[PDB]
Amino acid sequence: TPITGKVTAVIGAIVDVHFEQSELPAILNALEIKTPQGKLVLEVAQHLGENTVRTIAMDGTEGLVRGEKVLDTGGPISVPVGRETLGRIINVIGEPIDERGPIKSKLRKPIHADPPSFAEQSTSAEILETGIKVVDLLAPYARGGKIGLFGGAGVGKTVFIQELINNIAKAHGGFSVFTGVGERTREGNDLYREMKETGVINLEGESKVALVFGQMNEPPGARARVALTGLTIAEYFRDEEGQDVLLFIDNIFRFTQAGSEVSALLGRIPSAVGYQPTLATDMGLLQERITTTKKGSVTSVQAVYVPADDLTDPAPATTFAHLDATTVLSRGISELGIYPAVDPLDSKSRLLDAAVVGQEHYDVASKVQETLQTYKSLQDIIAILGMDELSEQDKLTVERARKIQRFLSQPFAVAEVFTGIPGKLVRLKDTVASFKAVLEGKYDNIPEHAFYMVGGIEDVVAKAEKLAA
Amino acid sequence: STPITGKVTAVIGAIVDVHFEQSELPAILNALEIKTPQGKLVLEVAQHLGENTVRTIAMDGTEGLVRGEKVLDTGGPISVPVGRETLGRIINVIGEPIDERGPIKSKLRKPIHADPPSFAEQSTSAEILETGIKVVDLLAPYARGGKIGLFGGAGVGKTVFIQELINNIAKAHGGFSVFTGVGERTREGNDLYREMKETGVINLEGESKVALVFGQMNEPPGARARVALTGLTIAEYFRDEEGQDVLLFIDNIFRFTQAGSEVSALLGRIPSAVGYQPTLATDMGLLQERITTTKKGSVTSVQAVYVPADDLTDPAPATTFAHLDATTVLSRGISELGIYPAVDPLDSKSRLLDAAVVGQEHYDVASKVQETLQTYKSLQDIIAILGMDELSEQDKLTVERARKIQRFLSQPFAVAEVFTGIPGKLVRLKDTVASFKAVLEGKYDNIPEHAFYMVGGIEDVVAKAEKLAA
Amino acid sequence: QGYAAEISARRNAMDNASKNAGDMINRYSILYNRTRQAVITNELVDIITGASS
Amino acid sequence: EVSSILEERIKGVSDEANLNETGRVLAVGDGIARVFGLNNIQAEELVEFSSGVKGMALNLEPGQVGIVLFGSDRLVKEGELVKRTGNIVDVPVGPGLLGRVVDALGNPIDGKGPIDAAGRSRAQVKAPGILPRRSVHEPVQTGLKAVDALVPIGRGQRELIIGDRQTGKTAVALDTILNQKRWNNGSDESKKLYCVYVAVGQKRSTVAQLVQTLEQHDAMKYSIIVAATASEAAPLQYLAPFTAASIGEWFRDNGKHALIVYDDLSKQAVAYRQLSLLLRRPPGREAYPGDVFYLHSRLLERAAKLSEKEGSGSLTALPVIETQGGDVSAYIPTNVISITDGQIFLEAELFYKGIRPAINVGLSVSRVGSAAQVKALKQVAGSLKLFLAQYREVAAFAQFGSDLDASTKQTLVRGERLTQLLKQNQYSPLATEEQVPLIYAGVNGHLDGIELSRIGEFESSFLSYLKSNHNELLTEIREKGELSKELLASLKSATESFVAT
Repeated sequence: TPITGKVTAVIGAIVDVHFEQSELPAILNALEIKTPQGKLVLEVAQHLGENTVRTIAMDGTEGLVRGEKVLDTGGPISVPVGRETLGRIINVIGEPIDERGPIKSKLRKPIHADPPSFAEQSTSAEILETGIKVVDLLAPYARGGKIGLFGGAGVGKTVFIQELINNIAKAHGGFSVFTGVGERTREGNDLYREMKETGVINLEGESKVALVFGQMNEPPGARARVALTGLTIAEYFRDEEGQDVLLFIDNIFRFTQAGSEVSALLGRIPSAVGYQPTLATDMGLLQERITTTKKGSVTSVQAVYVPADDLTDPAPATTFAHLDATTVLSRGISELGIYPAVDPLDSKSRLLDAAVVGQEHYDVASKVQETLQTYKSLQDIIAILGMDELSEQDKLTVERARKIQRFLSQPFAVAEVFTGIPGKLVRLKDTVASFKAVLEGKYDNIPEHAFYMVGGIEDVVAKAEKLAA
Repeated sequence: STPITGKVTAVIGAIVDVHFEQSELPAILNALEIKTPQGKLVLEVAQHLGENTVRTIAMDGTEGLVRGEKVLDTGGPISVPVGRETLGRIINVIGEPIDERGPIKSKLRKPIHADPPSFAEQSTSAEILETGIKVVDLLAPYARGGKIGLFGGAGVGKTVFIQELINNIAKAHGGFSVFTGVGERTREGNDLYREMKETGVINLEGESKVALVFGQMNEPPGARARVALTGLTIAEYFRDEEGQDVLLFIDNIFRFTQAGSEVSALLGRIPSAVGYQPTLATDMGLLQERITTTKKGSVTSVQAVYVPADDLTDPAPATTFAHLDATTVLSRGISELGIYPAVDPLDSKSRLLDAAVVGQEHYDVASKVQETLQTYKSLQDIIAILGMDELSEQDKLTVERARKIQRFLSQPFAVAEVFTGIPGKLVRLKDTVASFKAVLEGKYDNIPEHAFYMVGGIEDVVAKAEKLAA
Repeated sequence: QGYAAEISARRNAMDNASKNAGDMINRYSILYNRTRQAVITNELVDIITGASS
Repeated sequence: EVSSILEERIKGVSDEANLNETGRVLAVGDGIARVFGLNNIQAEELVEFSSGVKGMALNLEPGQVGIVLFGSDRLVKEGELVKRTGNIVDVPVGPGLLGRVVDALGNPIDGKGPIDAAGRSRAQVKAPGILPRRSVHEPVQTGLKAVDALVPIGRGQRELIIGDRQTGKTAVALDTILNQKRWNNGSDESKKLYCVYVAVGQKRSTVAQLVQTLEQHDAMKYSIIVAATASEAAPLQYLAPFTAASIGEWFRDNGKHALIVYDDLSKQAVAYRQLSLLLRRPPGREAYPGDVFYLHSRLLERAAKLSEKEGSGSLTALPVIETQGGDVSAYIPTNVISITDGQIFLEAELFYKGIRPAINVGLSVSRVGSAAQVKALKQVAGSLKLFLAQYREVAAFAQFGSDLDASTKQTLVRGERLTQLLKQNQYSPLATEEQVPLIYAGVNGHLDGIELSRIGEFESSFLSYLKSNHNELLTEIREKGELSKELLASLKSATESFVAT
């Protein structure tokens, strides 16, 4: 628009501008303030009345002189999408961070999207395997699924996610997006390295991945819109090409978190627990722009960082409504020498049923939950007394439950070095057989260290010999 | 002060601000009436904000309000009707019936802001109520002139309890009762209306022995609040001018509390600890203080209270614990075991438990009952952990006397011919003291536990023995 | 013989319990104190939110 | 084709009349705005923004009137004029909402064409009187043997389903709706339910699975699905219970019964929090509004049974409150408990224990007692309540390793069998005729001769036994709905002939 103005204020990353022309502005516009940083791109989020707009600031706020000229772009920022975004890493505004220079496109689209309707909905009930024993039996995923992960980071989240990439994107091979919201820069480089080595990113060709990286160094505003940027790319894939995609995020708590910082400033009074009053509306849009449509479907794996490792907080809690399946991970179990650290009693899926992933799957999975739970209820008793001061029927359950517990592990193929055990991969079909077996009492009569750091039933047997000698 | 015309300036839900013309405003606590396409909207004036701007609490449903819509001033407070002819009749916040009896038959009208009676007028309570409910009579005696309190949590049979007391005592006495419902459901109101017309207590020919004030939760938080005030004023007319003792009831009194908390926040006031009003103390006091024994007549409330999650570290129930003379707890557990009433009598304390009020004999029997039961409750952990160890013949005999007593607390009720189908029994004060005395002495330690199940007096235990024999 | 060794087992076990239970008491006490304190902080946040509006 | 649709629309558009109000937008963004002016504005009335947005108006001030936008805020600009529609918010009600999804405002989002309108109604109607109400006697079941058996489910009552998020909170409701097939088919409409399911704060994909479930089991033909997904505006999530209640109320007026599911009120509350703080007016406890109680209580007292000078209808309510990492003493949870007349508490731990559908019988209460269980079903569950309440004390003592007498272990042995009988498979309808036989067996001590693992094997087989031989016993129960002398004997003999397996 030829609307010009000057900068009244510059309070943190939430600059306010005041338009000297009576031509009136619109919500979700963008303004460029000419900076010695080249230029700074900002986004109107509020109009406060009297032509004093309030704008979110993506990049730095060192250099912004007060009463400095603007020109109003007149609309939302459009990123660049295509198949010429594959093998490039793009910043929020579009810029290469891997420096293969300007990003090519056929279509450049607004960041924001309008979430699909009830009419555009389609359904799924497919079976997707990671190949992880605990995930498959107790919480099976599907094709187009939305998955949720929880508990803190710097404890194996990165590795866990890296491993999910290592399985699902090579059992698919089509288009994929990695979008990293408030990514830890030293790790981000390990993904870049890891991918090129494992043949994913290929830059003497075109990759089977496209990428978005936003670091946690960056002002709150940029961190909020890393995610929306990423989604524009995934929608391109979903819609224009007509093909199903992947999405991985480590962590999406950051979307929430960054929005919480900017809220206080914007005019908004923040709710109790210091979380923005707008969590609901932002969540609602994101989780419905990753959704199973008539065209494609974006099967997504989401990592939430939880503060104090409490779900009682409203930010993690409001997310559960929009997730078909969860696999809650708790730091303590990671400490115990068990990987994956996913809790087996604090896991759920809406696709674990007696005809969805079959009846055998359900009976095995049911039994493990019943066995472990009873054991959980008796943990007080077992420690204050002994383990023959228990009633007899229970003695069988307790002993059975202990074997399952050591069994749950499955060394990772991406952290094979760090565990100090080779990476193990086993089928959903191999896993159903292996859990079945333990429950039958077939190889129940052998040490608890035998089931300790090993994948399926087969590995257990091989190790009894190792201890025996 | 006097009738004037003001125009609405701001509608913020229940909260309504008016901007009356210069030098002309109503005084605090008045009633403004505003023409609305839904009855007559009554606004209660609660502040002055300067330049002749008042801020009000709604008494009738808000919807379709224009800023600029004329507001008259009555010149005085919300004025209800009172009388010995409003007995059976139903009255709400604006004194209209909701079972469509049209305009109330009024002898007199009165304000709901009645300042409390003073210390000169006081008299010392010596008249003794009987409820005819054994567990209540023996372990927390009520006295007529009292301020009884039916503490309990959620869904614990409070309504069923109130229903038995009103069915029995109101007819018995030559006094009045006014039954007041603060913010309670239209399922309950319709049950409370139906059951008490049937029994002959409320009757359309003749003068009803218990009046009704139904204030219900579909109405505003403001409108719900001053329902309690409405009932009280009827009891006050009875106390004073008619010169008759009252046997008051209010139901549930946490609804009263909750409403004031809500409106504290809307008026802009700063909330206190655990989301409670800063004005919590004084509001309970105002109502409780009006309900008192004067040389005019008594007023005796029996008040249901909702106690979130059987929790009393929560400040709103704990403050209320002070005001109420002869507490009882309706524990959730007692009801489920099949024991009616739901009263747990080792958590009920009364201040009306002396030893020359109720005689020495009453106090002493109940004391033994308290100990006998509590030693048995103490031994439960002991069997739980140790097994059959660390016991004695003395313990065995106490365990046995207590289980005979434990199943000797159940008294069927007529107003639970709808819950279990077991019809009522009435047990005199002197009669309960005797029958409990007999068991303690161990003359009825030869009659099985289930032969004290759903009995009254002593005759009843002997008769329930024959049934089990036969 | 059996009967003395039985009272002895009973003796070893109820003595051990008092120690294990001690360790659990200490652990819920740190948890108790902290959970009481966490609640006071949370009540202060609520007041702030009110006052701002 | 496409040329014709667009040309009709141009004909269908434009040409506005002389306006009688104005006001100029200033503050604006978040789905929320504030205008300067407006002296004819009513509270709750609809104001038409010249961008294509409509926003209802909830706060008026002699400064700046707060009209909360519905529409996308990106369309809205400042300095625009707004025009009062001049009507408070209303929805068309009619029998053309049968087997179709409609949103917040009452237009179809499932693309099944225009609805059939026989009236309009308003979202606020409020509770009927004491005289036009009668008491609830009206049997109804949920297709969960446990729930029916332990707590008295009625038609015209309000029962609050409470417990942790995503424990098949929705799934519990879906079993009831499936089981509401049985009465709908029956000829009489004085039985029929036209169930209305309200879904607030849920993703579009959750709703889309649920409609497939309903049609597959041939239960979508009386059901209505009202929606307000989590992206869609803070007013529209607030308006979703109130307009569901007006749809429900039309059946009531006609003298037909229906049932309203409010899943979740907890997320309605969260919306209203966002709304109240962006009209910058004080909230109550924990940032949730001060007038949040007014919302749940008014709504809830409208699902009411009617007397015989009226339709003799009754809308039934089931609230659902998901407690975020538990907490029953949290402000929205506490308020609703007080308003409801019963609780059907769902406990999370028991789910892993294998007691699905999960319930905990102490946390579930009935204040006024049984009065809406089928009379047959009352007779059999007579001591079921006393057993299970006792089992809980005895079991806790029993597993310690201590010594027990035979008397205490009759409770343990008896309870274990009873609990195992309760277990049922989700998405499986059930009938009175097939819950009366099973409770008899359990109470009258014929499930102790049968081993604990094969109690489940037994159930399916016992009912089959009856189809071939004692098919007369089942028919008497369906037809008379009570057990007399003869029926007790007949059944006592029916249990005996097949106790094996």
